[PDB]
Amino acid sequence: AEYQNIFSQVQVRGPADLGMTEDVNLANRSGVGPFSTLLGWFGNAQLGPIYLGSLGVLSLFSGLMWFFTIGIWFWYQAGWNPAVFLRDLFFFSLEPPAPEYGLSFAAPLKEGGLWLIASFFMFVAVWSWWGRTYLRAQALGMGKHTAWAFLSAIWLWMVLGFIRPILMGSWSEAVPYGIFSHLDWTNNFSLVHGNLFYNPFHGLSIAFLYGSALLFAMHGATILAVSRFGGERELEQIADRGTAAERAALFWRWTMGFNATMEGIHRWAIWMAVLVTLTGGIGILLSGTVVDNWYVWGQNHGMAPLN
Amino acid sequence: ALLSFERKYRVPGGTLVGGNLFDFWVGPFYVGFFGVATFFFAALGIILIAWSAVLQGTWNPQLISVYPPALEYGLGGAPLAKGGLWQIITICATGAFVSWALREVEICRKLGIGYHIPFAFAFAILAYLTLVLFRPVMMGAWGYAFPYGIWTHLDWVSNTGYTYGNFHYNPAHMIAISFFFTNALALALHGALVLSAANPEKGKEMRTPDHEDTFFRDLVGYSIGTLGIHRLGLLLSLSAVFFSALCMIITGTIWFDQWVDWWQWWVKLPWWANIPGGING
Amino acid sequence: MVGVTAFGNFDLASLAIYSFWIFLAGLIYYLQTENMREGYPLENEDGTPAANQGPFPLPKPKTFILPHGRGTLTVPGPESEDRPIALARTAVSEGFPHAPTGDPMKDGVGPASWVARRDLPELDGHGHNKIKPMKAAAGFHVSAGKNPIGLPVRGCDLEIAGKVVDIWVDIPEQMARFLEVELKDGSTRLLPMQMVKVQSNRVHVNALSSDLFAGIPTIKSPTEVTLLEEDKICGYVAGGLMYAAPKRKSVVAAMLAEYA
Ligand code: BCL
Ligand code: BCL
Ligand code: BCL
Ligand SMILES: CC[C@H]1c2cc3[nH]c4c(c3C)C(=O)[C@H](C(=O)OC)c4c3nc(cc4[nH]c(cc(n2)[C@@H]1C)c(C(C)=O)c4C)[C@@H](C)[C@@H]3CCC(=O)OC/C=C(\C)CCC[C@H](C)CCC[C@H](C)CCCC(C)C
Ligand SMILES: CC[C@H]1c2cc3[nH]c4c(c3C)C(=O)[C@H](C(=O)OC)c4c3nc(cc4[nH]c(cc(n2)[C@@H]1C)c(C(C)=O)c4C)[C@@H](C)[C@@H]3CCC(=O)OC/C=C(\C)CCC[C@H](C)CCC[C@H](C)CCCC(C)C
Ligand SMILES: COC(C)(C)C/C=C/C(C)=C/C=C/C(C)=C/C=C/C(C)=C/C=C\C=C(C)\C=C\C=C(/C)CC/C=C(\C)CCC=C(C)C
Ligand SMILES: CCCCCCCCCCCC[N+](C)(C)[O-]
Ligand SMILES: CCCCCCCCCCCC[N+](C)(C)[O-]
Ligand SMILES: CCCCCCCCCCCC[N+](C)(C)[O-]
Ligand SMILES: CCCCCCCCCCCC[N+](C)(C)[O-]
Ligand SMILES: CCCCCCCCCCCC[N+](C)(C)[O-]
Ligand SMILES: CCCCCCCCCCCC[N+](C)(C)[O-]
Ligand SMILES: [Fe+3]
Repeated sequence: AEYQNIFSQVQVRGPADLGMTEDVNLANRSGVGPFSTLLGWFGNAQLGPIYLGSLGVLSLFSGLMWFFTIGIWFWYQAGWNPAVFLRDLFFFSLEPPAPEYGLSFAAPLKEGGLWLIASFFMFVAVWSWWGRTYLRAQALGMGKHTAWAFLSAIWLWMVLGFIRPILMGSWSEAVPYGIFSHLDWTNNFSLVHGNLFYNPFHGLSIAFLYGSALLFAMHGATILAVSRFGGERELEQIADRGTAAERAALFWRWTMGFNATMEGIHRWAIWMAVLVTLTGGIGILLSGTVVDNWYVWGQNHGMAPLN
Repeated sequence: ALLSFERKYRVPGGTLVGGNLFDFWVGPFYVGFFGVATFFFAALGIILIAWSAVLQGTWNPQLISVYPPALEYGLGGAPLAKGGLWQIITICATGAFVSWALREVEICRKLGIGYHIPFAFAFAILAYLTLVLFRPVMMGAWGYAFPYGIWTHLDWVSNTGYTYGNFHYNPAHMIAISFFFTNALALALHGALVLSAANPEKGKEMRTPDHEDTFFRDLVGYSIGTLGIHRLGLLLSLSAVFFSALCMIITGTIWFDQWVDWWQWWVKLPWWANIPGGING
Repeated sequence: MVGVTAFGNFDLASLAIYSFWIFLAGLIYYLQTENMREGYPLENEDGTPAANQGPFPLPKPKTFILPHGRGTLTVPGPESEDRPIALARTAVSEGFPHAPTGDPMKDGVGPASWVARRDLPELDGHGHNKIKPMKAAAGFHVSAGKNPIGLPVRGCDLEIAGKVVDIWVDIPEQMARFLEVELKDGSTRLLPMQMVKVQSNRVHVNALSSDLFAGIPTIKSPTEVTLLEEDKICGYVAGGLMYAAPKRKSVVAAMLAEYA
């Protein structure tokens, strides 16, 4: 059997890597974490350092508060009983205000108010985390592609929890915090809008979700296949094309008639992934606000403009 | 026409069948024995689909739909207009996909690269076969397979899913989904990271993999590294599909009731089954 | 009893999807032309511009600023191999293979190919050589797995070709990249890590028979390797899979099969 480069055969370690400085405030970086030999079979062995800073602390605090607001409500539903907590863990749910409260913050803590609080903390955690993806790239002199890609995930999240509820006129439209209950919410959303698979933006979102597994399987396999020529050193292959980048391009040219470059494959990548949630957010934003029933819509805009 | 760097790679050799008989290209496409086999299978398949369209009485691509034999046929043959075309088309599809993977293998051997790509593709083919072959065989009828139609195959997923209640409750489905979502996340981050390094702020020099590691350590306290990320993308996408095939092969065979009820096993553990309070007491 | 949508706002959604397909056609055009920054214009087999370039035009050039005074890269730009290609036509028309005119391993063609990359080492973010023999990498040591240093190295003919004398490591990524193997004459070669199997008693190299080790391209300085030298080394080693097949399939067939 030939070696396949799925796991490393030999690990090496050197002095802890404190990373590039550039314009980073080094006062806000932790020390390095431990080294994990386990992780080192597959990826890097080193943990940390991590960048703390004020936004970081804010984001973590806010995120933990979201998590604890849900978890505290769960304990309450468990009657403070640890065994009931674990038994029914997936069944508890922190639900939004009932329709009657509309968009007001007037609902009682136990009947929506607590959901609003948890949501508020989630809003701050996510947006401040977004700031952090921008700021960490900026400090290093890098492009802002991560922040732009993250914004696409944020779009579906905002649509689900904030924009669609506001446009529908009530917090009751939003998603509950629970394992099984968010799943029931999803099933129900589709039933009530006449079957989401008639929503063209849902079918697109799924083409991109599958395409995104198709594409990462293609790319990850290609890079490993040419790692014997240093193919995973992608930045240098971009600056100075090597036999790795040529054999990768020609595998695909010979297979399917066209190919990418070492840089441009990463653009197919970024867009295949971001379009999942871009088209997704649109498809659900339209659901209920402008289209009540996708089956009915499809009977009028799919068979009727075939004219 | 050739890429500018292409000629030096177009040497003889690497074929698995036929020696040099099919060792050539058509424009950019390599042929090989398996290029001929793919062409044959794909052509026959498409012709039979066109014939099924005629028997169905439509040429609209949004209406054409080829169905497997009704359940009464079990695992036997069926008349062509009644499931037989589906069966032949399925054999053609399978021949075409497997030929495609083996043509990829010939291309790997000519290029002196690893076999990771057709290995990965073979996962997709195994998911396809789970649905049209492995699962119907285990359940005792071709009629449990999906039909070949753009919208009809979606009716099949809806109908199949709803047979077991909210299919969300299938635990192998939950895992498959987590791998799909996690794969898309990682593909976004990978694309974004390489691009953000290769295309830095205006007038700055290209960043290095040192900066890519630094960015991820700053951000979340860990960077998997440039080899690791491609290992990961491959693992996440193959795992997603492995758990997809698993989630279906167990459905209608070892588990055939409402998936939500499967979870009672956890709720009903002796040491807490009877404690009151919570959702299930 | 309030709702102002029925008369023509399911139009919106129709508008949205129509817009999306237009956007997507534009995106695919952008992506495909981005991916024509290397290898284009297409060429005939004799290196002249092909008549049919396809429906996509070359993108406007972009320039990468390289670190450490390495200059810039502008693409698309003039393409040339910048090396002799020792292959000849085997047919009178386009689309057939090109036969090596010499020894394809020595000539660097087919799966033994290399690219005329810059004859300088890749550098890390601090401007130091990315890859170094571990003996010269301060603080670096094997941290897990069998340490290959000192093991005999076996080729696909099952003969010993030399002994591992060091590991070349990627300093910023903390990974093993090559093994340095000392040959019978006392000189060394580099072997890509992806092309060796570290075993308890040996390192096995399926790609090369033992007699082909001396032909591995040598590096000009013993403590660094340039991007050009890595391409030549990796291309040659991978080329053995096709071109040493006579010396592999002869052995791993006389090794098994004995019963009848
Ligand atoms: C995977 C689990 C289910 C599945 C459930 C879903 C659901 C749910 C949806 C789809 C949708 C898609 N599915 Mg399906 N479908 C399955 C089986 C398949 C198979 C197969 C096994 O052979 C095929 C070819 C398709 C293909 C199709 C496309 C029509 C559409 C977009 C897919 C995509 O971009 O993927 C990603 C891959 C790429 C981006 C590469 C591009 C390949 C595509 C475009 C191939 C089209 C081929 C098609 C027209 C077949 C004609 C073949 C010719 C006769 C030769 N499905 C099984 C039964 N599929 C979506 C849709 O919009 O349907 C109306 C959708 O919402
Ligand atoms: C019965 C169920 C219904 C159905 C109803 C729904 C509904 C409802 C929705 C989808 C949506 C989607 N459906 Mg559907 N779906 C159906 C059947 C299918 C089938 C199938 C049958 O094979 C498939 C493949 C899909 C696939 C898809 C995806 C393409 C899409 C979600 C994209 C995504 O990445 O979301 C995952 C990504 C996110 C949710 C973004 C996350 C954002 C960030 C900000 C998260 C923050 C996390 C942080 C605060 C906490 C983390 C803690 C950490 C540990 C630190 N559906 C049927 C018809 N589907 C979604 C969509 O877009 O629809 C158009 C959606 O709203
Ligand atoms: C109401 C419907 C039910 C549903 C019931 C089902 C059912 C039923 C199924 C799934 C399956 C899937 N569901 Mg579900 N599920 C639902 C809700 C969802 C939601 C959601 C957010 O709500 C999500 C994310 C998912 C996601 C999942 C995935 C795990 C899985 C589909 C991917 C896959 O199998 O790929 C695997 C990939 C393939 C099969 C593609 C193989 C194609 C290859 C070999 C070649 C084709 C190429 C050729 C024809 C190209 C033409 C040439 C051109 C030039 C391009 N489901 C709801 C609750 N789900 C399916 C599954 O697991 O299947 C195994 C499945 O059968
Ligand atoms: C655009 C397509 C896909 C996508 C993209 C995407 N997501 C993104 C990014 C992008 C590019 C970001 O850069 C950002 C990121 O930083 O990723 C690493 C992110 C992200 N996507 C995430 C989740 C996520 N994304 C989703 C998926 C998707 N994201 C889409 C498929 C999903 C799904 C599918 O439901 C999930 C759940 C996060 C991992 C991260 C956003 C992080 C965030 O906003 O954090 C706010 C909250 C906190 C800071 C803390 C939360 C509370 C925790 C329970 C506590 C953990 C802290 C603890 C103290 C540490 C424990 C360790 C100790 C032992 C030391
Ligand atoms: C395993 C991880 C993911 C994956 C990986 C993967 N797919 C792969 C590969 C890999 C690595 C390739 O090497 C190979 C490729 O060349 O990619 C460009 C491929 C490929 N994946 C493809 C499609 C595809 N992959 C899918 C998904 C996935 N592929 C997984 C999620 C899907 C989904 C999710 O629905 C589709 C649609 C092709 C683009 C390509 C294989 C092309 C091929 O086999 O061509 C030979 C055959 C033909 C040209 C046509 C055959 C025609 C048939 C005889 C008749 C059609 C019958 C069909 C069943 C009807 C379907 C009707 C539908 C409406 C249901
Ligand atoms: C061991 O016990 C302890 C207590 C210590 C810890 C355990 C706690 C546990 C068990 C926590 C459980 C967490 C779970 C199960 C959470 C599950 C979350 C899920 C599945 C969420 C799914 C969807 C979320 C969405 C779409 C939410 C979107 C939210 C927004 C978009 C924010 C919108 C903001 C609003 C409405 C507030 C308005 C405020 C203003 C004015 C900005
Ligand atoms: C995928 C997210 C993983 C979380 C990795 C958290 C690592 C943080 C290490 C910082 C701790 C260093 N230390 C011990 C000096 O404080
Ligand atoms: C990075 C861009 C790649 C583009 C891939 C496009 C796949 C299109 C799939 C067709 C979906 C049809 N439908 C029914 C949803 O409207
Ligand atoms: C949604 C995608 C549907 C598949 C479209 C087929 C594209 C294949 C690429 C064509 C082959 C390239 N070339 C040079 C021969 O034209
Ligand atoms: C067996 C499935 C039916 C195959 C039909 C051929 C696929 C063509 C793709 C549909 C094109 C629809 N469009 C854009 C013309 O409206
Ligand atoms: C950070 C990538 C690690 C993979 C984790 C992805 C989430 C899937 C969680 C389900 C795990 C189920 N499994 C494979 C342990 O059985
Ligand atoms: C979603 C898949 C869409 C990809 C197909 C579009 C590009 C294929 C055409 C490339 C043409 C190759 N050529 C002639 C320029 O060398
Ligand atoms: Fe990559």
